Amino acid sequence: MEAIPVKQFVKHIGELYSNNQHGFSEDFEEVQRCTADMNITAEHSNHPENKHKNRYINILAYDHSRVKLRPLPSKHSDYINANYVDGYNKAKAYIATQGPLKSTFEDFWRMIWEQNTGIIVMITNLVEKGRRKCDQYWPTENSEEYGNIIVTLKSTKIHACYTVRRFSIRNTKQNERVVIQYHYTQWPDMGVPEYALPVLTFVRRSSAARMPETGPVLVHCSAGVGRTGTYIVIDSMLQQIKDKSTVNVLGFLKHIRTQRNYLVQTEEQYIFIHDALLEAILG
Ligand code: VO4
Repeated sequence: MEAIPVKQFVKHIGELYSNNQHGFSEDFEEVQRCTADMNITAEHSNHPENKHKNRYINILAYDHSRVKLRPLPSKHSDYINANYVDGYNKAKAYIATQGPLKSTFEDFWRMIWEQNTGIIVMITNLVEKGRRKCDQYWPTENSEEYGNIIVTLKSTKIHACYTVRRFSIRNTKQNERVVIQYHYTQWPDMGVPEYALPVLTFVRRSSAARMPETGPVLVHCSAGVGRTGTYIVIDSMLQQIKDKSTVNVLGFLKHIRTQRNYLVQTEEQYIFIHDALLEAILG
């Protein structure tokens, strides 16, 4: 399970696709099993005091990698359903988290301040097929206050497949920071877009916007695992291709699966990762 030379990768994808995607099915099933002999604790996610702070009962934050909020002057005020996730050759390159609930808006923005995050990647719509996926944690216009964080919408650009919102935030304790949200608007929950190029462009533009030297890029959808994990793997493998001209989806995915449960939720999303890299390689 070593890295694959980029010049051999598209051929590799053809083989994985063949025979009703036998190879992809094997890879993904190996991913889903790779936790088998691993118990990973998530005591804080399961504590009664924190239950209401989880969007989904089955979607937890592993203790070892969870993002801690600085405690407030409650015993569990340190909890948010969020995990550090590695990037290419960089620990804690991302924070992967659920779509914030109204009850966690303050926690969410406090994390962003405390972690010095400058980029938010959002990969879900607020509502999909009439179903609630994420509450709107930013102001529709002008400014809104979440705890001691005041968020001000500065500009918006709406492209065909994603929207870029530029915010200014400040701590009432003032100190101000730019936060840019990259919001992909056409990616269904538990699904994949038909074409990978628009997501490839989205990943390239949102990744390039990362400022040195700043906090982890925050990535979320609704549960914060499926689309979120898919983004993280594509971004990370683009980096590896840039650095070493090799690709290691299977190995990198098995690794981050120890950092937050269920990253990359479906075989279809697993395949979509490969399609995006293929588009980059051939392009
Ligand atoms: O909102 V997700 O189901 O893509 O983790």
